[PDB]
Amino acid sequence: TSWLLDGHLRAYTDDLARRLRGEPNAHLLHFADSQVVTMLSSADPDQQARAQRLLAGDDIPPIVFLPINQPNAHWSLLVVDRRNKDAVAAYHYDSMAQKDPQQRYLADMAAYHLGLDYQQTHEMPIAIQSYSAGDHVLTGIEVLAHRVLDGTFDYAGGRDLTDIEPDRGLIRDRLAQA
Repeated sequence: TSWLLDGHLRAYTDDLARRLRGEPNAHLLHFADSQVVTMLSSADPDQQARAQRLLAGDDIPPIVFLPINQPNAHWSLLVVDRRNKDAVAAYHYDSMAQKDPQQRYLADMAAYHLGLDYQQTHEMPIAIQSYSAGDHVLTGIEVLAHRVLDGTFDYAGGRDLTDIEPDRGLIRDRLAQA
């Protein structure tokens, strides 16, 4: 009924990170702040440099969830897995029924500013939204995070999100715990 702001995504991923604390493999995960993602493209050099450090520094974990904001328009999810530095993998999930060139452009610029070859990013299936782009992003992060923890993320098909079922309800419930 309403759309999610950067702050809602941040509050959800903050809470998620707390829920996952101490689990097998949780230290491999980094939930990026969406405003920091936006800043990779900033014209202010020091804004972009900061963003590069926070998301691609020498100590940022190698599996990074990057919410891609099309401001007041749409959300999607870019996942970057750089555990293997000679074979970085990147996955883009867009739930929008009829894709718009802007969204993948924003993901590609993010990949580009992270030092990646944007042409290598896989356009991945995710449940198609039937105002809920945000829900689909949060749900995809949560599902994929649990697959990293339980070690099924690396199986063939382990990054497929075709079958997710986002719900405003449990997101609201998790957001109400703050």
